[PDB]
Amino acid sequence: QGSCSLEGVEIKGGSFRLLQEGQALEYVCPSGFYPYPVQTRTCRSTGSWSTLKTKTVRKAECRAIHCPRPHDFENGEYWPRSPYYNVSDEISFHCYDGYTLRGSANRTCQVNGRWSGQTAICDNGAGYCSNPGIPIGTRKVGSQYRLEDSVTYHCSRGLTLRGSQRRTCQEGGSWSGTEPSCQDSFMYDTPQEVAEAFLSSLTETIKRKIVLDPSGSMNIYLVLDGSDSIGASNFTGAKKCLVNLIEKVASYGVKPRYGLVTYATYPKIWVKVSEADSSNADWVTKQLNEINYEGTNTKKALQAVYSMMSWPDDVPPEGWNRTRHVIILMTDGLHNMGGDPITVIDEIRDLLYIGKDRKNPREDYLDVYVFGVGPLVNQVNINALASKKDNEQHVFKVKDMENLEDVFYQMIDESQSLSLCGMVWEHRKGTDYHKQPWQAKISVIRPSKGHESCMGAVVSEYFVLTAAHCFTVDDKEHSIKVSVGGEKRDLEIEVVLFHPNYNINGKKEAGIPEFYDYDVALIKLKNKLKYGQTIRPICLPCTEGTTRALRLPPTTTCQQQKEELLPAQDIKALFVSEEEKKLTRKEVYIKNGDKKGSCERDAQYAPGYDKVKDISEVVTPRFLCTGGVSPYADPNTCRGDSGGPLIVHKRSRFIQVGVISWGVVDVCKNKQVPAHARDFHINLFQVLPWLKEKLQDEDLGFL
DNA sequence: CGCTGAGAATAGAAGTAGGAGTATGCTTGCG
Repeated sequence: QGSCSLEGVEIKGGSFRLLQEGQALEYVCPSGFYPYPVQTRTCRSTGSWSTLKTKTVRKAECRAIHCPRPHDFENGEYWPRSPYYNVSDEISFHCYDGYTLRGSANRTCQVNGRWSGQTAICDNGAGYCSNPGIPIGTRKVGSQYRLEDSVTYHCSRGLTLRGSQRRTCQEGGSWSGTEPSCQDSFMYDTPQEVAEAFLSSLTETIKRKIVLDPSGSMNIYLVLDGSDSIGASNFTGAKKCLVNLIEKVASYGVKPRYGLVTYATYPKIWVKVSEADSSNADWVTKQLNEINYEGTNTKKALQAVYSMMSWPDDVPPEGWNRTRHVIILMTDGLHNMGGDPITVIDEIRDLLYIGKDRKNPREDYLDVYVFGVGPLVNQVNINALASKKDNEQHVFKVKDMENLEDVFYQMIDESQSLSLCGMVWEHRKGTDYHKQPWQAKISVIRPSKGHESCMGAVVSEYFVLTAAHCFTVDDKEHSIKVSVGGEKRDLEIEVVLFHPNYNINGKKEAGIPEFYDYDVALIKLKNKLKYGQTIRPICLPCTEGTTRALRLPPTTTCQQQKEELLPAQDIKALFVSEEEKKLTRKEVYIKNGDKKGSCERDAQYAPGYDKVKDISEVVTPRFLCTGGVSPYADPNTCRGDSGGPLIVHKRSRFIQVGVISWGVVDVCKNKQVPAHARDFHINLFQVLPWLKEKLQDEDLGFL
């Protein structure tokens, strides 16, 4: 229908994107922030846009995210106690007299409005089943843990319950359903979390494995809502996703029967499990890469899956009770019109003889996974379809189709090697240096300026990349100490190579104190580095490793790597910061499009630069600029964050594109901060001949 | 202290129901 005028829709410190032909819009705020008061708006029939209520508000804003308070914690206490918690605010748990603690007892408010770790529980053994516990933000009704006794979970107002709201103590000692969590609107899952939580609970860990039966079979059904952003560009993204899924599942030594269904308003059936080539994984891949477009109706798709399941024999066929069925549904809408599709799932469970017995519940033989995309997905409908298994997650909500691609890219990258550059598998029990293995702390002691706390990046087994200003020639080799993997041992240096075109003494008798052009250095370690779960390399530009990370053909020029890593835009980069021995990822944006000159124009204020006529004499083509308050409130760098990598996070891999060099104003531990507070980084594409010459013998396969 | 038969309300029909609703969830005016 008609559209609305976009005058005044912008949000303080955020951006927006129009969905469904402009009749809707989502607000996107920087990390750690959320749009206040609401995330989405609709186009009225009166020209204007939806109003903002909390109580009508003038204009939207981005405000900091708070982590919920534990509504209660049975058989123990937690502290510090507060009504709400800011980001990066840990809380500890203690259990009462004679109780036993399980779960993470030192949780922490992550940058995503969620608590780090998992649910703390105090239990003794005075019940048949275990203490199901109270996930933070929920409310459990019922405290008796005898057989068949129930417990129910409730979410606060304005929040949506993902998981089970009723768990019954089954015969056994394990609870039914799955642990619930409360979901706010803007809450998205990261591709890392989705990949891990899908792989686990698709598999069991011996590496992993898929547990079929003796003379067992698996039937997998890929259902795609191609009536919106999923079926765009002829399902181009969803094709990659499913190709990598088929590959990764074939890697586990199983030959499953595949089925493939798209649906806009009608279900279109491409691959049926009865076709003899339905277990030929590459036949399925060839037929999948062959799908085409062309109101969303899901019940018909689930009934097509049911027709695949059903049999026309007299009565049953052979091995019906040995086959395990998996239904992977990817949607971005799912306003369940055309009927109520839950009945279809219950008919399916009927047909599989699931939940019709006490010693044979057969819940292992049906898995339903749902991947929701975008803000317009119904958090309740997707959760009602998905399954609920103890210690397993089956519902996911991601923000783009790009993130859904990165999910399966990350899943494929899982078991390549420890030498895969820029690879981080986000685990269940991970510390700081688990998530930034390339980091290297340089310490240089000399009380003329001061304990220079410089970071670094492990680009290979013998080399570490940093910034040249960290060192001088007065600094002698018994004063530079490099540490990796966040250990206590310092490493041994052969030589520290500075760029041949580096000179901080400028341009000194021209009236400029420091000239940071070509401010890169390479530390050659004497010994070798032992790649592990805490020491791993980072990807560099214009190497075939980055070409394989960016999922590109081997005939890719360094210029194409540039135009994908550094286009003329507001590229979303990141870096890592020292914060009380905490390693946190600060996320910034590189002003390389139309804001580039506005960024370089804010160099004037930096020390000794307030009278330089030409600002391009201190800010040279070997610099990228981040910081400021446009288009988002960027975080600035610290004095000790100097030399660290400026990372671009793409296709679930981390590519280094810059070296942190200098900043306009040092405001590090802060938060009224100026808008001319920018940071400059050395572009690693501009110092490429030096890097290639110096790392020629490190197996980086430079382009 | 009684009718409300028409509108509001983050959209917004049109019934009339102390309805409903993707983050929530109602009242006009008449002694």
